[PDB]
Amino acid sequence: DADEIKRLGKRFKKLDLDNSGSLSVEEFMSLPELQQNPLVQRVIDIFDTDGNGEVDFKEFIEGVSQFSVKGDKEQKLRFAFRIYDMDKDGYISNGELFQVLKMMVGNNLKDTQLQQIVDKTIINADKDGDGRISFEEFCAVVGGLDIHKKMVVDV
Amino acid sequence: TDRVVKAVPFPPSHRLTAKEVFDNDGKPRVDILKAHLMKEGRLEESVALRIITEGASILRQEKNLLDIDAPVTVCGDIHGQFFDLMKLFEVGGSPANTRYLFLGDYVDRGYFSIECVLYLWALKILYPKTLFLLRGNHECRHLTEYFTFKQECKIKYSERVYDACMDAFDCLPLAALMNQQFLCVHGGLSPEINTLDDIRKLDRFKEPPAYGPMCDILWSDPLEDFGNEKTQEHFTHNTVRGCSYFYSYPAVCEFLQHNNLLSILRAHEAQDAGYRMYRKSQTTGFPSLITIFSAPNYLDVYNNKAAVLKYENNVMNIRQFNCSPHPYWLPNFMDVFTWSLPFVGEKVTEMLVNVLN
Amino acid sequence: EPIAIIITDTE
Ligand SMILES: [Ca+2]
Ligand SMILES: [Ca+2]
Ligand SMILES: [Ca+2]
Ligand SMILES: [Ca+2]
Ligand SMILES: [Fe+3]
Ligand SMILES: [Zn+2]
Repeated sequence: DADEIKRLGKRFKKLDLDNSGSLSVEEFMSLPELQQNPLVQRVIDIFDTDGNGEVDFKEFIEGVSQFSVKGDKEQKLRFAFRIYDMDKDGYISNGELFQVLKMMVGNNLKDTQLQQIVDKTIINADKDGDGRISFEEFCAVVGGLDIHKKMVVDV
Repeated sequence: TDRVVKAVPFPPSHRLTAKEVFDNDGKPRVDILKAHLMKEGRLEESVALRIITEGASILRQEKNLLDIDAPVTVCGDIHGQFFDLMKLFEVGGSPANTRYLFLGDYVDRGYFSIECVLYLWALKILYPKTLFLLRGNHECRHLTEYFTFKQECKIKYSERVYDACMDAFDCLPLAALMNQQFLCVHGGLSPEINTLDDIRKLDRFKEPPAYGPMCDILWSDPLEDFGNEKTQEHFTHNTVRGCSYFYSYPAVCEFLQHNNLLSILRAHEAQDAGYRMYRKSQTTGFPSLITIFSAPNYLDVYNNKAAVLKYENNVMNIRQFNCSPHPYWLPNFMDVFTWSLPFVGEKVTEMLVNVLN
Repeated sequence: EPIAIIITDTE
């Protein structure tokens, strides 16, 4: 995108309070509509490709372009997988799946209950027996949900 | 590994094989089965199938109306509460040396119904002459499709395991005459059953019909005001269940004196104490009807005790017990991805909408 | 010959 980058540039500069050239967690948390969204810290971490804790402009572009209308099903499923794969190694481990669910559920489940349903989801979905969930195993489980359809933004 | 709640035990992924479950004499190893199932282990599917169909061939040869000797432990509803069923066997006696009679409703509501069925069917194969299983109103297609059992089988095993259970449930006997004194059934009486011969004549090998004697044995209840009637009606339509009947105290006493019986022992309604004894027969001084209910803390909310009845020459010992811990399951046996993914989808998209706006 | 009922807890 030519003018689509230029328009994103506008919103980027508006968000970059301290004009550093990068967006800090604090700077995303300045928008009040994000303050009660427990997935903001996951989305930032995913956009933050170099792991420095902030989102630079290139990171911002490439992150946002994951949510285009053109994007096919597999690409959206990839983004959803990244939500759970905290360490970015390609496999959702028991600890990761627990921690990410914990962000969303809050106090609604006890730790012991959450751990039990994490274990059972992994056992049921773990076709190759390594105790972790690969992208292939992930797609087999969530394949029929059509959530790709509800992951679109007009950029 | 990076597993967070270490104290919580992890289910085994190994599925028990045919040689692990059945010894070379054809007998199930119930101790091994009990330990594995308590850990939320699974059997190979062909092994679950073998238990189900071998139990069903034993059930199929039994009569509609069972003839059961004292002493015996009589148990009411279980409803998939496998971990309470483990305690029940401690309270009631080892099946190795105790006669048992279960009155139905093994499945639905509790999230371990297949484990209850696998265990009880395994026990029936091992003790064919001393462990007896009756049909309850849940042991059918119509209810297990609406409640949780069909879904439980789909998620834990497959639909073939479900279909085999449905065929096995069709073979369950409807009633038992215990010590030549008690008629034992899940629900109760019918306006069409005046004698024990009326039970012997039924064709039980089918899905229970929407009305008639088979329906009534599984579904009927005593009147709310049983024993204290001002409705001289023996059988009134059961508007709470939506089929079958409420039966009155005169209805029961009529059946009892006609057939020279002492009492009806039934289950089917939850009880805070785990049992309820109803108005005494005047001819005998003994309760005309007893309800037994063997699911403690029913639905994880009732906070009730469960009980079993240990009947022995001249004494009815009712033994109460409380619930035991069990593992957590999301509604409908949903996995955490299915559960969380829609919310993940909407919350990421919403974040980006607010950022771009 | 009226049979007796004894109710006890196990728990
Ligand atoms: Ca900045
Ligand atoms: Ca960065
Ligand atoms: Ca990972
Ligand atoms: Ca795996
Ligand atoms: Fe029931
Ligand atoms: Zn019932």
